[PDB]
Amino acid sequence: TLANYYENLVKVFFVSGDPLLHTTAWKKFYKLYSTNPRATEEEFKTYSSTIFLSAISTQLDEIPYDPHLRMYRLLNLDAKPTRKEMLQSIIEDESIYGKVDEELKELYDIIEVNFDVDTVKQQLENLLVKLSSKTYFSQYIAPLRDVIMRRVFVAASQKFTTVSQSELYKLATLPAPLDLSAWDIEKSLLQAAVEDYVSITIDHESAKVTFAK
Repeated sequence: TLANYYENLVKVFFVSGDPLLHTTAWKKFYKLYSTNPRATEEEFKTYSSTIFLSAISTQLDEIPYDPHLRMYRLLNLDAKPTRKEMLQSIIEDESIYGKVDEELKELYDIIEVNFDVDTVKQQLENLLVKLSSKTYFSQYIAPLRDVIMRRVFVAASQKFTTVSQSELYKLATLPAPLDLSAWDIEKSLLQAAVEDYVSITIDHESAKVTFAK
């Protein structure tokens, strides 16, 4: 079966940390499932919502040889996939996007098209309560929380020079199950630092953070 081989591929790519190949293999499985006539409409909604959520919660494109080449080949990509393009390919594919739960579309709008650090918590607040009722949701909690805080941090890198950790972390503390403690928030920030999305200065005795250039 080509289905099981793709299924297996989505698992592999999920544990590898190559999320773009994960949602890609998902799409390759979905086309198959759509050809198939054992189609329940609910599997469609679950799979489509799963796929789209995978794309939303995908890490922002680091700009980096390429060791994904045989995987690109295996999956019939001809170039390195892009987060923005994956999301776009899903949005413009009505076979998928017509089955996507509207909570994920609301979510997409909030973090991709109308992001504001000064409004995110209030907007995400009850939405995440709804999303926490979804069965496809829990396993993307970690990468989704990671991408929004990343959004929060670069937006912060441009708003602040020197700011208290209290105001910074309170600002980066997302609602509902995307909540992280202060030490995790400081680590997530140090992570964004080493990925060169940000240049900082951290555990100053003054309990402050200093965003650089």
